Amino acid sequence: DSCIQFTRHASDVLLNLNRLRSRDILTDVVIVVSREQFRAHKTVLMACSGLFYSIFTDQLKCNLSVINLDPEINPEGFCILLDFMYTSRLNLREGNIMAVMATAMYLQMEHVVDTCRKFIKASE
Amino acid sequence: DSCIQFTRHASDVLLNLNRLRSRDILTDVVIVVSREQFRAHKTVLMACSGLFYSIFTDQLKCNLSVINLDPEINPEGFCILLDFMYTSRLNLREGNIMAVMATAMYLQMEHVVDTCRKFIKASE
Amino acid sequence: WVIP
Amino acid sequence: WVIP
Ligand SMILES: O=C1Cc2cc(Nc3ncnc(Cl)c3Cl)ccc2N1
Ligand SMILES: O=C1Cc2cc(Nc3ncnc(Cl)c3Cl)ccc2N1
Ligand SMILES: [Cl-]
Ligand SMILES: [Cl-]
Repeated sequence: DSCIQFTRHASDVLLNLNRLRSRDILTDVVIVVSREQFRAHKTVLMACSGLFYSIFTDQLKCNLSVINLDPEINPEGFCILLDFMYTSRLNLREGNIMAVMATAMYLQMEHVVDTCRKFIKASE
Repeated sequence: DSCIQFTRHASDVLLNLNRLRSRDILTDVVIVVSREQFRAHKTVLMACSGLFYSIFTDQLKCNLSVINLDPEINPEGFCILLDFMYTSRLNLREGNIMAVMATAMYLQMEHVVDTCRKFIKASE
Repeated sequence: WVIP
Repeated sequence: WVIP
């Protein structure tokens, strides 16, 4: 086509989706990770995660307002990944890298899994 | 903070939100523009438009499944802007620029209004 | 704005 | 991935 493109548009959309999440506006699901609860937008979760994409395209699960993750999932690892989904920024640290990589593998977030593997390999 | 950032994350999220729109997955509103209907996600519309942000933060309108736009709004102009919201690409042409600018002004999409004004000024 |  |  002969379209023009606004370079900062995708980043501006994601920034506003994060502002809606912070103010709890039009969040339509709560993700339960052991004792912890995280409110989010189903569309953003699906857009970022192979696991959520599979869950919310399922004809029965698409209608659930609560999703319980596997008990082995670490709430902090989930929190870091949820923040990444809404910001593009990953808070990866020596103290959380193992939990973040395990959560990214479960959530099917291949680019996160890739950077965790590389950061771990460098420390060996 | 000490975060790392994935450069293509925002663009990848927007690409997946557009794929969900094309397959009509978790769309929660229909925008009526005269005889034409457009299905979309309320969160994306709010993230892109000052008008939709005001509409869906309203305690009564947030729950509506149908929104009717002003009869002066051109369906093609709306279609071009809806495509821009989901892709960052604006199909701006001599034949549609006046309708696109008028629709962007109504929808409160200031960056689109700005490029339309500049493209019009250059043709004068 | 750019030519993509 | 980059340092933002
Ligand atoms: O590593 C990842 C990140 C990811 C996201 C999604 N999401 C979607 N993919 C295709 N079309 C649609 Cl409509 C969506 Cl929402 C699926 C798989 C994976 N894997
Ligand atoms: O030109 C534009 C594009 C636009 C988007 C929005 N959206 C939001 N703004 C602030 N926080 C939130 Cl939560 C959202 Cl969704 C509001 C005004 C405007 N004007
Ligand atoms: Cl990822
Ligand atoms: Cl805009």
